[PDB]
Amino acid sequence: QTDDPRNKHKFRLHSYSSPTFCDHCGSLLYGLVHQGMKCSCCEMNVHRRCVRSVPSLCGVDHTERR
Ligand SMILES: [Zn+2]
Ligand SMILES: [Zn+2]
Repeated sequence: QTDDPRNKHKFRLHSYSSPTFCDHCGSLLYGLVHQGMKCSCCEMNVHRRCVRSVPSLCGVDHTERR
C-alpha cells in the first residue's frame, strides 16, 4: 500500500452510456464490456478479452526530449 509497481495498462471499465469502439480490434465494445475498459494511465479503450492480446505498452507520454 505504498510501493507503485508497473504492469500492463490499468484498463478500467467506465460508465458513460454507450460503449466506445475497441482500439485492439476496432469493434464497438458490445457483448464484451458494460461500457469500455479505459486505461487509467495513458487513456486506452479496449475489450475485456482483447487485453490478453495486447503486448502491454503503457507509459506512452509526450514531451520526452528532456
Ligand atoms: Zn495504457
Ligand atoms: Zn477489442
